[PDB]
Amino acid sequence: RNEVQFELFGDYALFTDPLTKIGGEKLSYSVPTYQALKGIAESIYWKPTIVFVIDELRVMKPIQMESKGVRPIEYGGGNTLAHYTYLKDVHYQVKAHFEFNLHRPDLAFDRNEGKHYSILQRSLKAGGRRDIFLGARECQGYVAPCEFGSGDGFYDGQGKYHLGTMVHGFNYPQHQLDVRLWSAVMENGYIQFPRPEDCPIVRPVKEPKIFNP
Repeated sequence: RNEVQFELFGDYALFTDPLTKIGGEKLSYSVPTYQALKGIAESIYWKPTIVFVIDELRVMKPIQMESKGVRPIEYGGGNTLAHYTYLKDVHYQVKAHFEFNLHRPDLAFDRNEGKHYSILQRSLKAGGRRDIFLGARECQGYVAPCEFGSGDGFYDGQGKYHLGTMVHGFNYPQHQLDVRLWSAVMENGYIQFPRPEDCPIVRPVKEPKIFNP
């Protein structure tokens, strides 16, 4: 036992599509990124002994967007208002599990599935240890225990949706910051994530010429 199945609710979400960061604006991706869901699982319970891997996401409510005037928080700023486009009224089921963090040899004594699983499950029944945010501070939501695939969802039987290229997550320092991308596809509401090591595109974040005609 190293699995965690949970549901995730939010009145709003903002999983920023990085191509849209121009003017002080931001548009949400249509669905959460792998990394965003990994952050949320870590909000439930985390210790550097372990690492979360997200296996699957199920999108339970119709994708819908809403624009809002906002004042971005950042040093030196005073330029707004800006307009951000948020996801509205979201509910997800998430299937994930933990593995031992082999980059921490000094934590080998702590690699105990029964300890981490029981604390993770107890923390989940309580709605987690830290605040749950859906891509931004202004988008607080919550988590609950949930059997993955239980209940009826909006995209049941809606076939394959090609959600396009998406950020999967980042590889942190082995020596440079890398971004991982993949072609996100949802089938009957389910998105199955590749593991970080199996993402088809993975390159150092450090250029304008990709967008040349």
